[PDB]
Amino acid sequence: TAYDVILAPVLSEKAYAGFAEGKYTFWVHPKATKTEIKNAVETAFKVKVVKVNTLHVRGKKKRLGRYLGKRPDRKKAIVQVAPGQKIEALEG
Amino acid sequence: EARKLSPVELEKLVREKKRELMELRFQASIGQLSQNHKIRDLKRQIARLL
Amino acid sequence: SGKRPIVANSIQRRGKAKREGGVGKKTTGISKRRQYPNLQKVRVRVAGQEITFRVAASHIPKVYELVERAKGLKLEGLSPKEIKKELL
Amino acid sequence: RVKMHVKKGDTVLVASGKYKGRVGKVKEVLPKKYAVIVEGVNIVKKAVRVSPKYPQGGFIEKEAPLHASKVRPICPACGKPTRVRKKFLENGKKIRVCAK
RNA sequence: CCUCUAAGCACAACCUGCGGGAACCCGUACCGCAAACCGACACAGGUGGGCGGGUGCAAGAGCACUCAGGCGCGCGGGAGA
RNA sequence: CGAAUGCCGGCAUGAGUAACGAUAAAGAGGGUGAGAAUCCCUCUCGCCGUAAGCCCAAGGGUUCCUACGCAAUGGUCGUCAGCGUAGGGUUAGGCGGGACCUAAGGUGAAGCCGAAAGGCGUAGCCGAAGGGCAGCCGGUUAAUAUUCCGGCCCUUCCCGCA
RNA sequence: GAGCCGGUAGCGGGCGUGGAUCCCUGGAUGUCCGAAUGGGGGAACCCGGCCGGCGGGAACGCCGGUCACCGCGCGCGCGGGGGGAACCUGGGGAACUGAAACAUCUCAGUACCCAGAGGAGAGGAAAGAGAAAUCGACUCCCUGAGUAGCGGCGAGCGAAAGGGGACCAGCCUAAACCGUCCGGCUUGUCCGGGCGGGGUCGGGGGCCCUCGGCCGAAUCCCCAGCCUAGCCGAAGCUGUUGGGAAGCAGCGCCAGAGAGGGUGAAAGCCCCGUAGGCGAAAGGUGGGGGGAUAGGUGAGGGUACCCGAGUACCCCGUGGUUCGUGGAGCCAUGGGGGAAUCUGGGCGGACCACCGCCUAAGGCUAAGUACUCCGGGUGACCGAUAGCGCACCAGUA
Ligand SMILES: [Mg+2]
Ligand SMILES: [Mg+2]
Ligand SMILES: [Mg+2]
Ligand SMILES: [Mg+2]
Ligand SMILES: [Mg+2]
Ligand SMILES: [Mg+2]
Ligand SMILES: [Mg+2]
Ligand SMILES: [Mg+2]
Ligand SMILES: [Mg+2]
Ligand SMILES: [Mg+2]
Ligand SMILES: [Mg+2]
Ligand SMILES: [Mg+2]
Ligand SMILES: [Mg+2]
Ligand SMILES: [Mg+2]
Ligand SMILES: [Mg+2]
Ligand SMILES: [Mg+2]
Ligand SMILES: [Mg+2]
Ligand SMILES: [Mg+2]
Ligand SMILES: [Mg+2]
Ligand SMILES: [Mg+2]
Ligand SMILES: [Mg+2]
Ligand SMILES: [Mg+2]
Ligand SMILES: [Mg+2]
Ligand SMILES: [Mg+2]
Ligand SMILES: [Mg+2]
Ligand SMILES: [Mg+2]
Ligand SMILES: [Mg+2]
Ligand SMILES: [Mg+2]
Ligand SMILES: [Mg+2]
Ligand SMILES: [Mg+2]
Ligand SMILES: [Mg+2]
Ligand SMILES: [Mg+2]
Ligand SMILES: [Mg+2]
Ligand SMILES: [Mg+2]
Ligand SMILES: [Mg+2]
Ligand SMILES: [Mg+2]
Ligand SMILES: [Mg+2]
Ligand SMILES: [Mg+2]
Ligand SMILES: [Mg+2]
Ligand SMILES: [Mg+2]
Ligand SMILES: [Mg+2]
Ligand SMILES: [Mg+2]
Ligand SMILES: [Mg+2]
Ligand SMILES: [Mg+2]
Ligand SMILES: [Mg+2]
Ligand SMILES: [Mg+2]
Ligand SMILES: [Mg+2]
Ligand SMILES: [Mg+2]
Ligand SMILES: [Mg+2]
Ligand SMILES: [Mg+2]
Ligand SMILES: [Mg+2]
Ligand SMILES: [Mg+2]
Ligand SMILES: [Mg+2]
Ligand SMILES: [Mg+2]
Ligand SMILES: [Mg+2]
Ligand SMILES: [Mg+2]
Ligand SMILES: [Mg+2]
Ligand SMILES: [Mg+2]
Ligand SMILES: [Mg+2]
Ligand SMILES: [Mg+2]
Ligand SMILES: [Mg+2]
Ligand SMILES: [Mg+2]
Ligand SMILES: [Mg+2]
Ligand SMILES: [Mg+2]
Ligand SMILES: [Mg+2]
Ligand SMILES: [Mg+2]
Ligand SMILES: [Mg+2]
Ligand SMILES: [Mg+2]
Ligand SMILES: [Mg+2]
Ligand SMILES: [Mg+2]
Ligand SMILES: [Mg+2]
Ligand SMILES: [Mg+2]
Ligand SMILES: [Mg+2]
Ligand SMILES: [Mg+2]
Ligand SMILES: [Mg+2]
Ligand SMILES: [Mg+2]
Ligand SMILES: [Mg+2]
Ligand SMILES: [Mg+2]
Ligand SMILES: [Mg+2]
Ligand SMILES: [Mg+2]
Ligand SMILES: [Mg+2]
Ligand SMILES: [Mg+2]
Ligand SMILES: [Mg+2]
Ligand SMILES: [Mg+2]
Ligand SMILES: [Mg+2]
Ligand SMILES: [Mg+2]
Ligand SMILES: [Mg+2]
Ligand SMILES: [Mg+2]
Ligand SMILES: [Mg+2]
Ligand SMILES: [Mg+2]
Ligand SMILES: [Mg+2]
Ligand SMILES: [Mg+2]
Ligand SMILES: [Mg+2]
Ligand SMILES: [Mg+2]
Ligand SMILES: [Mg+2]
Ligand SMILES: [Mg+2]
Ligand SMILES: [Mg+2]
Ligand SMILES: [Mg+2]
Ligand SMILES: [Mg+2]
Ligand SMILES: [Mg+2]
Ligand SMILES: [Mg+2]
Ligand SMILES: [Mg+2]
Ligand SMILES: [Mg+2]
Ligand SMILES: [Mg+2]
Repeated sequence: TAYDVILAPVLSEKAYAGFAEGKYTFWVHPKATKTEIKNAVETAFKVKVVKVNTLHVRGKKKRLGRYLGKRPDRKKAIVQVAPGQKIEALEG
Repeated sequence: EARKLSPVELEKLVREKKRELMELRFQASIGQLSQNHKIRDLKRQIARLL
Repeated sequence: SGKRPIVANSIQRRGKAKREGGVGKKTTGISKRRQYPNLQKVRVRVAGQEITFRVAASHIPKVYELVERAKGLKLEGLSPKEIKKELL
Repeated sequence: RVKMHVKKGDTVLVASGKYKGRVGKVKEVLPKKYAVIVEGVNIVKKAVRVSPKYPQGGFIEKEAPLHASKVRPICPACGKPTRVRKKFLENGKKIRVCAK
């Protein structure tokens, strides 16, 4: 239960700007969802993560009913200055 | 730990698949990502003896 | 009220009357309201060590029968449970 | 459950309609709509696509379901409903009698 | 927070600096005297706190104008009963 | 079924009639577009300016922003919108709450009393825009920013040394 | 047993006659809330302690256990807590109504609230019923009967016996006495306390010497059978108008199957089916069938030992029953007085005396009966304003 935390990254024009300072915001498992997922991202991408932030996003939708997917937590690593690696630079 | 360190490996594999899915590069979805029926619960089943 | 060795209180009617009464002349009734006859209750105090009951006071000799005993056990501090469950 | 029926992907006569009596091939069972497709109803689909690819040449457009209570199966016979012969370990579909 | 001793510990425990480390959960958008709140309405109503400029009139959160900022009030055009 | 100021649905009439929701006020030139008084820009005009401007709580919840739209909702039209579709967007050791405290009031071991539901009630606990606690200034995208980043500072804890 | 990856239609992506999809049965995982139960909480969230695990780490983290409260026995352990459409018992319990007003009354011990409990509940083995040298647990249905009655003798309410049925069954406990044992004391050849052994109208029992003696559970393992998936299941081809045939016609056939549905319409013979008959590894289920266990076998005659205590009985107050104070018994019991244990005690409708009946103050006890969220079939039941409020994404907007 360490790779069932970091669910997915987000391709987005804001989290392509995370590669200039602080590595990319992932959608994380929104419960069991601590900001100490530093030992869920550095145990997954073999880095040394300094700082993590946290969120809660993604509301409603029409077509007969509500809650577009989920309301998944998503944030990032402000991983040490150039252990920023692990082929992510694809698409952005 | 007779069955562990294998689902750590396969959950590592599914967080290669869910990486590959978000960028537009996952072209065998159900042929791969529904491994977790027979695979992955392949070795998440033992009787907890003792 | 309570019970401690007996059954709880009952519910009565009242049944007023305003009459002469059969063995004299014509009778009647008036108004059937609910008197609520709470049973006779007396806090009795016995010296098992300091024990207190709400006993029915037609059952004060019964609780002294319950006290005229030696049920083989010392003090946990409160103990009317062993006095009331070793009742007959 | 109820959704199982006459036969499976083999050759089969249809005794339905315009195609009252036509021996079609392997039939490609539907069957939640209780049909097959087999070889009979060949009605033209006046559709482009959902994905706009290789545009309209001619229409040799494909078949139709053909409700499966009229596809009479075949063997060295004609029609003759299927039956079950078990032989102590199996469950085979033997027709009104020829064989097979 | 400051302090005093009980229990206890006086090989601990606090205190002061210097080195490293760790700092979790939720909220955070937007409207917020309103077209997004409450009044079935993009309703002339209601709504708590803070800043609320300048000059003038005795003063002022007044009033008159006007910065910054924000609107012309989501039907108009005529005519001149 | 013809009646019940019947019931439900429909469609009339009233009627292209009253209104269109402030007597703050508009006018023009370019665009864009199939289409424009209404959308965008420009230049005047006006109106608030102890607000009709900013900021925060309450509340509402994605209305925010961008792109594709305009059937529907906008009392007109609408390319516009807060409306539809999809995609982004809400980053905190320091701001506000909780790993702190209590007030009224709840809850409530003990204890009391009630036919049962339960009603009280000490300690305790809960209880908040009250106390306590460590942050200021600037920039950045389309959106966030006391959160991101830049500078300077500060707080708790834990370990080590003195 | 050949198609699937739910209501897929679309990415095309795979997967299956070495057995998938499905359906059933048994596990596993069951986040969080909820009786919620570690504490808090404004439910679906926060905040912990202890143990065990990952600079992943001593601090914050996360994982996996365990941490509520109450009841029962010896810190230790087994239950309870809440839910359920109705059904039922107990505790409470109206009022509109009806009386053509209304108060007694009726509505009604209805609705409703609370507690409890389970597939049923209740009640239940006689201190019964009441006219018979009688019936013999309790419940339900029909009769009795709108009778007897009650009743401002108004309105109305309204049994019970008997008799038909269903069903069937009786049992445990101090109907005393002997030993046991923490201690009680005035060490008593003994007070009550727990068990144990006795004990249930060769009228009962205990105790005292003749005459010696196994029926059968409600309890337990079994086994059919029942479900919870299913399966095999008879026999029709041609021509015809037609979009289409099963319609029409000819020549047939099955029938323990001519119930129904769908099939391009009107199909016994195309399909699904039906009649009939198979099927359970796994779980529930169940003496319906046989098996054992637990228990049961002062017949006699005596020395007046024991037959359930603040109880019976009496009065005051009431409820229940047909019973509203009446001539008021009985059954319950809130107050007060307050006994005896078979020459006892209650009842037979004030009461009294004869004659009877029956054993209270301890408990359990299947079965038949009510019910219908549930599953199935059945309809001189509805066919979208009907039928449930919902045939549809409805207790939704
Ligand atoms: Mg945050
Ligand atoms: Mg929206
Ligand atoms: Mg009278
Ligand atoms: Mg009355
Ligand atoms: Mg006293
Ligand atoms: Mg097989
Ligand atoms: Mg740190
Ligand atoms: Mg803001
Ligand atoms: Mg304000
Ligand atoms: Mg506005
Ligand atoms: Mg509103
Ligand atoms: Mg209004
Ligand atoms: Mg408006
Ligand atoms: Mg307004
Ligand atoms: Mg005000
Ligand atoms: Mg002045
Ligand atoms: Mg003014
Ligand atoms: Mg207007
Ligand atoms: Mg004028
Ligand atoms: Mg009409
Ligand atoms: Mg009329
Ligand atoms: Mg008429
Ligand atoms: Mg109408
Ligand atoms: Mg009209
Ligand atoms: Mg007019
Ligand atoms: Mg006019
Ligand atoms: Mg007008
Ligand atoms: Mg003016
Ligand atoms: Mg002005
Ligand atoms: Mg916008
Ligand atoms: Mg239109
Ligand atoms: Mg419009
Ligand atoms: Mg355009
Ligand atoms: Mg929008
Ligand atoms: Mg800080
Ligand atoms: Mg703070
Ligand atoms: Mg915490
Ligand atoms: Mg607190
Ligand atoms: Mg207080
Ligand atoms: Mg209270
Ligand atoms: Mg507490
Ligand atoms: Mg505070
Ligand atoms: Mg404060
Ligand atoms: Mg903003
Ligand atoms: Mg902000
Ligand atoms: Mg400073
Ligand atoms: Mg699917
Ligand atoms: Mg299988
Ligand atoms: Mg399978
Ligand atoms: Mg399945
Ligand atoms: Mg697990
Ligand atoms: Mg809890
Ligand atoms: Mg609590
Ligand atoms: Mg919470
Ligand atoms: Mg290690
Ligand atoms: Mg370690
Ligand atoms: Mg825990
Ligand atoms: Mg047991
Ligand atoms: Mg309960
Ligand atoms: Mg009345
Ligand atoms: Mg009346
Ligand atoms: Mg009246
Ligand atoms: Mg009555
Ligand atoms: Mg029963
Ligand atoms: Mg009973
Ligand atoms: Mg008897
Ligand atoms: Mg009767
Ligand atoms: Mg009878
Ligand atoms: Mg009888
Ligand atoms: Mg019998
Ligand atoms: Mg003794
Ligand atoms: Mg005995
Ligand atoms: Mg003898
Ligand atoms: Mg057997
Ligand atoms: Mg058998
Ligand atoms: Mg079956
Ligand atoms: Mg068959
Ligand atoms: Mg057949
Ligand atoms: Mg024809
Ligand atoms: Mg038919
Ligand atoms: Mg037709
Ligand atoms: Mg037919
Ligand atoms: Mg059969
Ligand atoms: Mg079995
Ligand atoms: Mg078996
Ligand atoms: Mg059973
Ligand atoms: Mg007796
Ligand atoms: Mg007495
Ligand atoms: Mg008597
Ligand atoms: Mg009389
Ligand atoms: Mg006698
Ligand atoms: Mg008697
Ligand atoms: Mg009698
Ligand atoms: Mg008597
Ligand atoms: Mg008599
Ligand atoms: Mg029973
Ligand atoms: Mg019955
Ligand atoms: Mg059905
Ligand atoms: Mg009909
Ligand atoms: Mg019909
Ligand atoms: Mg309808
Ligand atoms: Mg309807
Ligand atoms: Mg219709
Ligand atoms: Mg619905």
